[PDB]
Amino acid sequence: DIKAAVRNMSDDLPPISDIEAMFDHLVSRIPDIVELVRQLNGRKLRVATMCSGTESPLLALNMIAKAIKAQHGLTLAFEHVFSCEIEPFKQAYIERNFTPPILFRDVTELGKKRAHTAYGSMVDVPGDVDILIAGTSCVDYSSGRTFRGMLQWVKKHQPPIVILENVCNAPWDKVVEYFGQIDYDAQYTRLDTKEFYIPHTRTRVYLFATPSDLPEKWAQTVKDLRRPWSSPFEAFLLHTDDPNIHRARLELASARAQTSRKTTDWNRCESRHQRARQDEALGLLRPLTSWQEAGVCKGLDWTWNDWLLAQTERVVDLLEISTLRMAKDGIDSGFKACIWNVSQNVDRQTGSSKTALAPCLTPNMIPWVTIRGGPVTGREALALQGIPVRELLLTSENEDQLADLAGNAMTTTVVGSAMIAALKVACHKITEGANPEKEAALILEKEAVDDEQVANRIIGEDYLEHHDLDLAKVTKSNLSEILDLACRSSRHCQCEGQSGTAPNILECQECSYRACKSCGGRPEHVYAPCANQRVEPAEFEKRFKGLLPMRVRIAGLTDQCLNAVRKAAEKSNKGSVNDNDWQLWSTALLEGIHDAEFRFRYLKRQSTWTAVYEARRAMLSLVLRNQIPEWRLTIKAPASEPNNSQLRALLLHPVARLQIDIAGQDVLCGPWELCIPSMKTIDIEITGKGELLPSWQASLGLQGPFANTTRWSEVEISLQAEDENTLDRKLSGTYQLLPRCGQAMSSLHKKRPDLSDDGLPQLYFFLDPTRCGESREDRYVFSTSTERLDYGTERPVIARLDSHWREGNEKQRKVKLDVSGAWVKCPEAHLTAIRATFAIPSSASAISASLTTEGCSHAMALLSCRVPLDPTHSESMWRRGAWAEIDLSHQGNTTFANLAWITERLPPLDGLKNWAHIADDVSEHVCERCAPRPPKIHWIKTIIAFEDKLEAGQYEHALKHRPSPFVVQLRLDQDIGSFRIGLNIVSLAHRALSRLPPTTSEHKISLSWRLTPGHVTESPQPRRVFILPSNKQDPENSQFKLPLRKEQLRSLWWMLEQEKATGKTHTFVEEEISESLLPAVGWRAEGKAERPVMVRGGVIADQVGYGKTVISIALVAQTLSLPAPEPATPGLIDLKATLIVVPGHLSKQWPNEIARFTGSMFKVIVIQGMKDLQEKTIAELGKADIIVMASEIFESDVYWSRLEYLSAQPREWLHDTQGGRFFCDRLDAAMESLVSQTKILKLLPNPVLHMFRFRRVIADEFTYLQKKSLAAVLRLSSSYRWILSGTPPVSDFAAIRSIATFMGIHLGVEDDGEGDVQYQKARAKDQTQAEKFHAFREVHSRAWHNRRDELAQEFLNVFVRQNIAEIEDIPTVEHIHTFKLPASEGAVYLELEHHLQALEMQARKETKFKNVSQGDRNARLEEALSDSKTAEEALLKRCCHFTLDLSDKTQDAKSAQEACDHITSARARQLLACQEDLSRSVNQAIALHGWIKKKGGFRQPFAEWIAFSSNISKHQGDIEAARILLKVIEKCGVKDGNIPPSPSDKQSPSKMDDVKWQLREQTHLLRKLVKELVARVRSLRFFEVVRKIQKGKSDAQIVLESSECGHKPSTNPDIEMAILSCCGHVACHKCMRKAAASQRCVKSGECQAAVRPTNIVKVSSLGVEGELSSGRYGAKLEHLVNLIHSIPKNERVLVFLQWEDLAGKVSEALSAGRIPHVTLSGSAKSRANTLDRFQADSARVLLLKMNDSNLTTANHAVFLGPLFTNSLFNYRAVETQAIGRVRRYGQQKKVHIHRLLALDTIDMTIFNARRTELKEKTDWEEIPQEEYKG
DNA sequence: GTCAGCGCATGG
DNA sequence: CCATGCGCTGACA
Ligand SMILES: [Zn+2]
Ligand SMILES: [Zn+2]
Ligand SMILES: [Zn+2]
Ligand SMILES: [Zn+2]
Ligand SMILES: [Zn+2]
Repeated sequence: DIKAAVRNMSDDLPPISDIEAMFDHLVSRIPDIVELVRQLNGRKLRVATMCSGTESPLLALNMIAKAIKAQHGLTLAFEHVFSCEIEPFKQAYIERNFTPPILFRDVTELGKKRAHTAYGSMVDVPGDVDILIAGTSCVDYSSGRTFRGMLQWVKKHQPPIVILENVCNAPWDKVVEYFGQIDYDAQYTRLDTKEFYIPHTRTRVYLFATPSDLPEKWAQTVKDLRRPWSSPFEAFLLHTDDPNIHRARLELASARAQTSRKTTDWNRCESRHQRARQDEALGLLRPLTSWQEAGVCKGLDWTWNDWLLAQTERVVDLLEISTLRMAKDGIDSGFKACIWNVSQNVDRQTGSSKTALAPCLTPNMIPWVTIRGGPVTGREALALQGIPVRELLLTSENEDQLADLAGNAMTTTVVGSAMIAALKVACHKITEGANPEKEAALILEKEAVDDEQVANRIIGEDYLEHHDLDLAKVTKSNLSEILDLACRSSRHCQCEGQSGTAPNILECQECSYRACKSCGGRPEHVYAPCANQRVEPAEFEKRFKGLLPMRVRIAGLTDQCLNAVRKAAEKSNKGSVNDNDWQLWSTALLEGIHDAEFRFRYLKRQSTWTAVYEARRAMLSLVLRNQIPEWRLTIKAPASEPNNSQLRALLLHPVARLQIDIAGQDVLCGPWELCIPSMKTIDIEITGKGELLPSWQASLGLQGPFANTTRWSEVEISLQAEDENTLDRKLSGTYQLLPRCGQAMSSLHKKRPDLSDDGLPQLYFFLDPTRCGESREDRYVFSTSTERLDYGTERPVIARLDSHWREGNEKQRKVKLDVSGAWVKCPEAHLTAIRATFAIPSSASAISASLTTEGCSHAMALLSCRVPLDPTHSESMWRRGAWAEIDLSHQGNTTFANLAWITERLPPLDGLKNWAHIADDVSEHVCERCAPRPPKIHWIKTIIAFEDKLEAGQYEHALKHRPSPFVVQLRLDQDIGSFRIGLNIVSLAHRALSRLPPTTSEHKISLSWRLTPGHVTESPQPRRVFILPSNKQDPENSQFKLPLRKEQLRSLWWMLEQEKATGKTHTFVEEEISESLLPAVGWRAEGKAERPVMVRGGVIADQVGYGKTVISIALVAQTLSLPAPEPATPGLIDLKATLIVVPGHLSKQWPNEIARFTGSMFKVIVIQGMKDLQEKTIAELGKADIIVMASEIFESDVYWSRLEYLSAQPREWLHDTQGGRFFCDRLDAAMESLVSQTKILKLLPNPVLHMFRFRRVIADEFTYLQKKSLAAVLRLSSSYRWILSGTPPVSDFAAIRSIATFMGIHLGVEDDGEGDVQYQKARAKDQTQAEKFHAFREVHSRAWHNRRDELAQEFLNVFVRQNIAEIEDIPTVEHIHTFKLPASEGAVYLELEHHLQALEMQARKETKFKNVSQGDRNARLEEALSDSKTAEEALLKRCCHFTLDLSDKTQDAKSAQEACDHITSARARQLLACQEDLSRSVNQAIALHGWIKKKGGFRQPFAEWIAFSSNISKHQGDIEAARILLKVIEKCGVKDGNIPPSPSDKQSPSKMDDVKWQLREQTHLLRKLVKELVARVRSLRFFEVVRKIQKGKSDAQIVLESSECGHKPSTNPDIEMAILSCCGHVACHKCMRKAAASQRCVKSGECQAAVRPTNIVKVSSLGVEGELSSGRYGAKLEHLVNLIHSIPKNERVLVFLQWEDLAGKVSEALSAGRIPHVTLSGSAKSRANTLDRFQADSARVLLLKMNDSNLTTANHAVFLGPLFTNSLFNYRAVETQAIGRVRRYGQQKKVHIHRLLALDTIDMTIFNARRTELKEKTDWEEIPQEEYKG
């Protein structure tokens, strides 16, 4: 009875979903376990772990300790000796959740005497252990090196018990052998997780081994501790709106929107999908997702569509086949709870034989909760492994990393059972300490000193105000006002969650159901825009918590009252009650209500606000509906009650309700009424009327007996009148079916309006199924509610039909209706509310005065709250007589949940919100307790990072012993519960202080602190855009150059100001914040350490300007005679020279720039190439007034070698080619060396730049610097520091911290969690293992990062200026010439587009293929993209001109409709080529088959494929494609059977099994070829029909008449026509949107084309030939011709193209015009001569490339099509490059730019999308728009 | 280097 | 004869 118990839910067992309760039951079953605590004598059981992952043995042991203490009143202490883990994220997960004394890195070296920890400590191994658990990497065989290390340890120290857990199919017999070699008896069993309390079906193998019949006893006892599951998996899941689930959903949306979709090959599994759909008589419809080839999918409203857009076609079609498989059984997924693990094949897919189970959730899993509509989040995957997730602590781990932890863990119930049995069996082999008294003395003194220490942390309470006392307040405005605000603040779309709002809500006309616009298309209600005004849910949260009492109490209820209610309901005409049900019901209700003090728990925004009040034996909930809000009372069944007991069934639904007086100002005022438990059954008459519709199964596509099943549109219900008197609400009437309004089996009906029932809410009739029941259990229902309900919540119901009744075509039947639970009212029942004070700091900063230095050991008080509790039913949380900590890292979430009724009433505590604290601290201080110094990194050699073992040991130790910044304490003294909260400020201050780097600026560090109240999370957020202030409205100053340029002067002024720094002792103030937050209250306390720094520099970045160099040399020649510093450092030589560092090709242009403006104003010592520093000399190099350098000099290895010689390092040292972190650390040590050397010590032969201090350093580009010389330029030292640039790197925080580092400012520090993942990986490529661990151990919040970005933005406002091309100082305007492609021309674009859709191709593949025929066929299939790759690139050219190939000079179309003939001929030839390929392969297969048959006796792929293909009556796709295929196969000689005689082709290239495998693969190829053929014939039909209709003759009438529907312009409609793009058929637009809404074509028999609504193309859209003229050229080119002919003659033009294939076509096009042009290309160097030829009227309308100066001579610019790029950054770069080419400067005339675009084409699309994204992501600014006239 | 298509085994 | 296994290799960035 034990193997059949885990089949389905055991009803005779109680339900049990709490882990601790599971372990209580377990420890109960085995009482022999006390004997173990008896064997040990106060000794602590010593436990070791190896690769457990989630440390589940530790949780199991802890819970067993609690259970055994509660059960027997004894103490069994355990001691986690050490652990082992090798993945850094798993290590950090351990270290946060469990804090083990030792955490080793690799197990291989456990045999040794010393081993490394996850920090790097190098501690020695512990030694003797009383039990060892391992798994998931310790059986490494299937080399297995880790198993050997574990065995070495087990041999060295002999542990009495060893337990292993791993996958079922592993070499277990080898393990038993090896243990036998090491003198260990062993045994192993397979244990199912669903067999220890948990509804997860997962089978594993455990092994027990002990030093040498014990394993056999262990096996038997473990198998005896088996208890099946009794709760469905849904008791372990979280709610779908819970903050963590919703955070996952928002991350999906954010990742998708932040950012293509190339098709994967899955033909071999597509064959299995097809055979499944065909074998089980499913349809070829995709009901759950409407997924499509070369496109997107769109699911139902509630289904996490951003997850479905991220999976492949195999997974999505598995979801389809699974929903179709359940629908064949009568079950509608989406309304029944089940999980699917679709990660595997379709044939080996048993999602769960019983719905309550969850299949094995494997490490690589694609899980799917049917109800939720989305995946199983990592936390839920953990909670199904027996891990209590209420206080899990996770930081920044991917869903696949969490899935890995969860998949490889071991279930706590199974490990608990195995360890219980081990300890009970081997209980004697564990030694005993047998010295208990001493141990007891020690442990008692330990708890005593701890209790003292906790009693003294919080120091203060003197400035506490202790001013107020407050509870039971009801700030009451008006009940109708509250209902109105509620209705507008609630949830309108599923994607909103608890706190979000969405734009464009729609509301259905009947069954008003709200959804946004992005969601809400798959189920298509009759929608309309919503007339609601969105109000924030936080605002309403405030007002709604104001109205409510924080505790309530029900009184006036006693036996005689219930007796009166019963006797009155029986006096009235209602249900009689069975005596026993009444007994149980009354007893339970009274024992629940008595002494009930309901306390407030939480609100929930869920399309209807709800307040939850919880007591010890009942829950009380205030549902706040639109109409008729009420309180609902629910009585809890005893926990020790079976699943199928009667009592549990009686107490399922609320037994008392309280409907509020809407006019009443009171929130708890109306009368109460009770739900007597009376079961009544009555007869009824259902009748179907009206037109009849296709049923649910038929509309899904199923093709068994479910094909063409019909259901009525309206049912009419007629009751006996006396039953309408008995019942409270009248049910008779007619209910019209609403098929487009989604529900269980599309069964929603709606009562038609009647008399005298107008004021009442609307009543619906639909099928409401249970979450885990069976199909025969379900039944239609009468209710006024229709929303989706959570788990454990029930919907109010008027009545319930039979389970038999399902919609059908039967005329009328008589069924039994179940009315039950009559609502009767008693006036006695009453609801009522219920010196509690609280203290806050009086004034902020009086605290900060009250603190000292060295106060880290104490926590200044922030709050204290006294409240009258009561002795009986007061929880264990309040320690009696003495304070008790909370230990919030493990119990904060569950503690603050029970303190909600107290906290929610508290005022915000916002007095202390501004930075206020002491200042002027010592530069050199490390608390060494709040901030221990991280160890130093050593380098081995190929370069490996090291850790100082002593430093790492001290760092780890001190890091463990840090004070937590928040403290929560509770105590209970004489039935008054007081609790206080403390904030250790000085800790935060010392941490923020320690992070800041040491410097010498003679500026002092100040300190600050503040506490921010009521904060919320900021998780899914778009990146910031950093905007740069320009050099404008700043004074101009005059200056020996020949000219002065005006706007160049305004920037010279700003440079001078930044240089001189009048007054201004400080320019910046480096900030560094260290945060702490208490989440449950919403408090974020942060301490700041800041000091100011004075830096006399600037950053200028002008994309386009008249000049960048003239202003710099102007600055130099200006400041030529001034003493720059007052302080000079004695180590470094000083020079008056100014140094410039330029990428190198411009080092020639710079001195010729300075030559013209200032002639011999001073000396120049320009150098180029490394061998220029050798010829110079410091005195000659001195007395210069400028220096020019080449950034490449820092690449010359001789430079580094000379620097070494001068620094006196080891000669080989400081040598590396890569120049990374190793090189930078090394060069910094050498920098200290070189300064210390040059301290001592006349002219010298070879100088090096780093040895002397400059006056002024300038960097010419700063972004060419290739990271080997970036170090060299950062270490260079001087008095002033400037940057020059064309474009500044300002994309993120790191880019700007680089500018700051060059400046000399510690703008921030990196945490390695701020950037994107791509930058994060490159950072990681050099991180030590200990660093990858420390990155997961600690994280920071989002507000931390936001503040850092704000600091960087301020840095940008202070230092960086971008002078940009000027509006209205250079007049500019943009014109847009959008046109329409004429008929015959647009037809070819349409054909190419849909042909590339059908043949699922988007890009040419650069990778070559090993098989030769494979690459041959691949090229034959790629021929379609003739011009180039990237189908979009081909479409753009087809917008530009009509031609099949632009690189072939054979066929040229002298006009349109001739290119159409070219294209028809080409596609016909390609079709023939594909048929011939098909025939060749079929012959090859006939050969294989005959060759097997000749040697084999003789399921079979090829025979079945031939049989099925030879039948014209069965085919997916066209019937014409099947005609063609059958003609080939008849020509191949098949007469429905294979033929022994072949076609004489080479037979069997070619032991039998292998060639059979070859024949199978050939069959797969054949299927692929038939599919491609179908695509081809469909596309050809579409194009021929388009051309035919477009011609517009009687030929057009021939086809437009021949429609599939039967509506034709011929009888007498003049209505409308439309054709499909997927096929070529045409019926009638109205009679087509209907079939397209059902994923079907109009002719469901002939074509199976997978229609979507995007495939419909109106006939009128196509056009009519002979309308426009495109004689011989493309429309784009002709309009370009008109455009150039339009503008004046004197103006010079400029054209930009993207594709070179179009250069010839445009040149020819314009030569057809009278315009003379100039093309730069064709010459590698005379291109510059062309720009000289452009500068005599020799040229106009010069053409050039999009991606290749100052072509200012022309003002116009013309853009043909939009630039097509993969990234937005590159797009904006190239667009501004081109526009700046004409918009530089020196412009006399106003600039015009023209952009020709093709309407309803891809270029329209790229233009629209890029324009939209430029506004958000960039803060790029638009050009004016004016309509151009010439 | 990484990930999804692809596959019958295996114990009772 | 059923219920349940949980990775690997080869194509690709
Ligand atoms: Zn939505
Ligand atoms: Zn609707
Ligand atoms: Zn400190
Ligand atoms: Zn029609
Ligand atoms: Zn069709």
